[PDB]
Amino acid sequence: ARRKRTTFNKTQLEILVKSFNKDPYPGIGVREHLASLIQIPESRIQVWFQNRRARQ
Amino acid sequence: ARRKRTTFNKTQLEILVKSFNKDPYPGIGVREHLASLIQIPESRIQVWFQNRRARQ
DNA sequence: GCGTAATCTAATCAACA
DNA sequence: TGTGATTAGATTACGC
Repeated sequence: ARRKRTTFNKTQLEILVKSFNKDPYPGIGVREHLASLIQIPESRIQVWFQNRRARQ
Repeated sequence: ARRKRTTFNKTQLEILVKSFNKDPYPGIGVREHLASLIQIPESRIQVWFQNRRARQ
């Protein structure tokens, strides 16, 4: 009943890690910007940031 | 900065409440179906279902 | 002003590879 | 066999 597991390539992961090192708590504007930049739904990016902050 | 508060009209709330009374833990397919039906992003519908289960 | 949409942490599951 | 997705609790704080 779960969604298909989202896959991130090297460029998307690099951009996400750069934005995370800049700010671990991005606002809705920055999340929407990343969503339009790397072509990933914004909810997926919010989940990615939450998982990242959880692991560290 | 937070996202703008999503607004639901009477019809959207009615459809969501009927689907909730049918199944409080909808799969990704039903959430995407409701998203296409009432024209609301699927993440918003998942959040709505979680908040509903949270009240009840 | 209240109801409830939104966001976070802590925990757990499971899918693609 | 080894990280994205989901859930439950707390909270903050807009829209109507």
